[PDB]
Amino acid sequence: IPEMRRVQQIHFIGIGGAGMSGIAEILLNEGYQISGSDIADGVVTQRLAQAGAKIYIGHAEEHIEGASVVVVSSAIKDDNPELVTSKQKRIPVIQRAQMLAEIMRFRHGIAVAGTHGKTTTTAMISMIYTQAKLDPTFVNGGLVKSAGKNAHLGASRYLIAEADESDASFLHLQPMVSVVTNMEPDHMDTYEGDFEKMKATYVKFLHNLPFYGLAVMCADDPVLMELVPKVGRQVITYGFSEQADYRIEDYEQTGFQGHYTVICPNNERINVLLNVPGKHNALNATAALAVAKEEGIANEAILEALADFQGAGRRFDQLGEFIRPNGKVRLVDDYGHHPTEVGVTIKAAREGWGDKRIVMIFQPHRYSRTRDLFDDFVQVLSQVDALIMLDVYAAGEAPIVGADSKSLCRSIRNLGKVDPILVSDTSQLGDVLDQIIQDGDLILAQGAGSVSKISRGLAESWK
Ligand SMILES: C=C(O[C@H]1[C@H](O)[C@@H](CO)O[C@H](OP(=O)(O)OP(=O)(O)OC[C@H]2O[C@@H](n3ccc(=O)[nH]c3=O)[C@H](O)[C@@H]2O)[C@@H]1NC(C)=O)C(=O)O
Ligand SMILES: [Mg+2]
Ligand SMILES: [Mg+2]
Repeated sequence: IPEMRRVQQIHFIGIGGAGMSGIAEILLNEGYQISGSDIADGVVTQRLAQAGAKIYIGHAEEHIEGASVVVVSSAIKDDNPELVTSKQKRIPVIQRAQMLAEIMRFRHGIAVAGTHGKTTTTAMISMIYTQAKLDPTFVNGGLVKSAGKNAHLGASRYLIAEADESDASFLHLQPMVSVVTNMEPDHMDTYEGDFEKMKATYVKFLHNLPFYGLAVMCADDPVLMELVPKVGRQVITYGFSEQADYRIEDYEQTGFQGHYTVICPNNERINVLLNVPGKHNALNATAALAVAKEEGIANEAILEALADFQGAGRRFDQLGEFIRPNGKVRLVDDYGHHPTEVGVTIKAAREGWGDKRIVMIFQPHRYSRTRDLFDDFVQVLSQVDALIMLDVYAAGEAPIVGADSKSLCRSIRNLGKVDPILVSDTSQLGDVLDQIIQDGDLILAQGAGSVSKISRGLAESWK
């Protein structure tokens, strides 16, 4: 891995970002001087600063002093003072994915793309390669829990990276192996409502593979299977489908572990214990197993990693067990924010929780999304046994009338399967929970916004 010519200091605008911070950590550990700004100081920025990155909170033209190159998050606005000034001083300004691509350039890149499951799959592959003693570099879009970080620099040529389709930015990447987990409507503003344009973009992405490259694609996704003829690279499939190259059979969930068999292309049978719940994770783990098997990694390494898998951050993220005045409860944090993904989480919980109650704390992310998927939210949220609603996490959006938490609560109440409690002052969340808790409750803190931080504050106080 060569040093980049004349690159002394790399400045990140929005350095606390999930993807931004991983790249900064890689480059810091490679020996580059790292600076960055963010509007918020948290665990991520504190870790980077402690490691030796120069972090500023707030944006100012002075923050870019000394930068050889500026890396910008998609979250950053065009009026940002650091961004405007960087261009004025003729300092290269590049997107996050272009810098990830440079990390990938001289590495054996395994890019994990798809709508859902990318963070878990990337973590799984990372852990398999680690267990195989291959000492991979990885850059994930969320925590690899066993690592306690989103990214890690290994001494090998291997790179496992989550590949973001959301701005077509994964087109910068030049991988050796590309996983596509699935394809569903998301980030449609970048694709202008056109599902076909997204389809074309994924095909374009797979065309970045070398002629000898490998695409590992989910056999259970009809859209992905229709795209196989257009790939023009070797395609290996995985899933429950009888036509899958790596076929999952005999799946059972016991508690929060999965048990199943994978039948490989040469009919080799592999009995898997997977340390995370749900058929959806069996799929993610079979993408990971397929990648590893195709790379030549021994079953021992694959099985050990999957059996010990500690999960990805906020993906059915077990926060612990707590004795409360009204019962012993289990708290779990999950990122799921689309109705189908919230449904998957509820299913995984149900299949591990027997006859005990599932209590959900749900925070809708965006008024726009709440508006657009309102009825679907009403239906999926109505599946839980007790429901606490938090106010919509606006993420910069102006309120939309009829698309707030009060409106969701009304509609759910009126459906009559569950009677939701709206909690606006989240300092009261623990008290509301304490009032309604029963022994053996599973409490699912659900959503993409501040709900995770709120749930961890709750956990901490309950310790
Ligand atoms: C788009 C997704 O989310 C992720 C994706 O998972 C990962 C990995 O691929 O790369 C991107 O993270 P990222 O590291 O660029 O940024 P995010 O994790 O969204 O956070 C943005 C960061 O910018 C900061 N920020 C935002 C606005 C601002 O004016 N100033 C500022 O400093 C925020 O405080 C935050 O710390 C994607 N986010 C965006 C906005 O592009 C997705 O997965 O669908
Ligand atoms: Mg996404
Ligand atoms: Mg019910």
